[PDB]
Amino acid sequence: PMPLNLPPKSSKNTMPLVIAYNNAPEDDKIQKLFYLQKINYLLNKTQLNDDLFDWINDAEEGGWLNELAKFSINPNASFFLKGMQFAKAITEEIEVNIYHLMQERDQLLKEVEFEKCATRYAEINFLLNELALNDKKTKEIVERQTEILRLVAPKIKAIKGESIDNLPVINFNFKFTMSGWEAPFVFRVEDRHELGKEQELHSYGVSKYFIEDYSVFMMRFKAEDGSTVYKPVILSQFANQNNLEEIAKQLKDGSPKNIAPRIGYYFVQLTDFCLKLIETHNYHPDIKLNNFLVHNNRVLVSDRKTFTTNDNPLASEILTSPLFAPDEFLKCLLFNKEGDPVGYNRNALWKRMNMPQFMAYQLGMALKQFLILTQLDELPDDFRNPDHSAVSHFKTPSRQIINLSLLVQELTRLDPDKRMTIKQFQTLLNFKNLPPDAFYQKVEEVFP
Repeated sequence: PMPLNLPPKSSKNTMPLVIAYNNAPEDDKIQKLFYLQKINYLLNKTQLNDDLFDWINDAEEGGWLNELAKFSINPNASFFLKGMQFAKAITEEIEVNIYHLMQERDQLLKEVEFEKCATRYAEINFLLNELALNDKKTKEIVERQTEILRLVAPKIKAIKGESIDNLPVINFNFKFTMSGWEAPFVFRVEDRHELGKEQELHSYGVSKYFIEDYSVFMMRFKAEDGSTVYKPVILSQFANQNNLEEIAKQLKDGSPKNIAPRIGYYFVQLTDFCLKLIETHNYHPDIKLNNFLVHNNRVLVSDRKTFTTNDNPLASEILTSPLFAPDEFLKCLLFNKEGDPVGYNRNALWKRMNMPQFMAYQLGMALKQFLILTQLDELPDDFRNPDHSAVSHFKTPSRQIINLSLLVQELTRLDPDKRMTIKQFQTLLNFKNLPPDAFYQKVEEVFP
């Protein structure tokens, strides 16, 4: 059986993995699959060149794509689905947390050779395939994503074969509708040169708040410097669901008995997103109601283009929304005659933001905006001012609205180091029913 062609000498980081794949015994399919998955893992965090791009697109015998086809692994599958296709092929040759499993497998693919982990590797992939077979949610995701990947395959082929001059030069995206699907589908180009960060994110539990991506592949584009560059192209369904700002406005014209329980439901999820993103050393600098949607009673972040890995960035290194921005960020901006931030002043070159206290403020301002849109048609002119609290706008306010309004004030204190943390907000969210003074006692206990 013809071996796998060695990677090009111009880009030979996968050389040891290819040699290990070829030296594995032909009937040792699990070791074949393990080094196939290691190559893919390293390819996903590799900047491509013309010679390596040719190598990953060789479907002739001895080519990378022919090795994948032997195990029904789709080179255009999403990070989640491609891992699951690996888990089924490995299982054929043989109560748990899927994100722990994916993280454990990724650590092996990152740094470990097959010698030191062969049986645990197959154990992980068996458990992953078990979830694909018995967990209703995982089974639905695999079935739906296999359906979409098959039916969009002509579109993937067409865009991959499109002339490079008909593509954009380096928020680029391509929209198309499919008969039978209401929401259109979108191909988008990412800003990063590789998928290393995307590959890691989908092994973390914060990806359950991500809009589902269906296909990932690299493509050649003309760059702004005249050269040709390779960028990731990711497919998803256009997100036409209501955002949280639209939902708050819906709750004003509904029964007031649903307001307090619906806020807790959405903000339990929003808080868990914030903390789980911080667990991966990532930060969302543009936290606001209209950047989150609800899809089948799940909160999803609208996009991840603004995520940052830096917990102490300069003002000029994060994109945010000034209306919901803390004062430490506003003091770094230069303003218009209309009152619009026009640019930066000298402060922005050295003044830094503490991201977890930045997110605490913006999460608290999203709660303030959610509470107010439940009572008023539009936000008041002085909505930023902590004098004008949220209960302020209520007439005969509920006990829950009193406790939630207090949490808003504790999350938006002018001094970042005096703000409540999202972790504390999570704990005290589960006590919004207790009477006002009793809620004040619990607040003092959790946040002295």
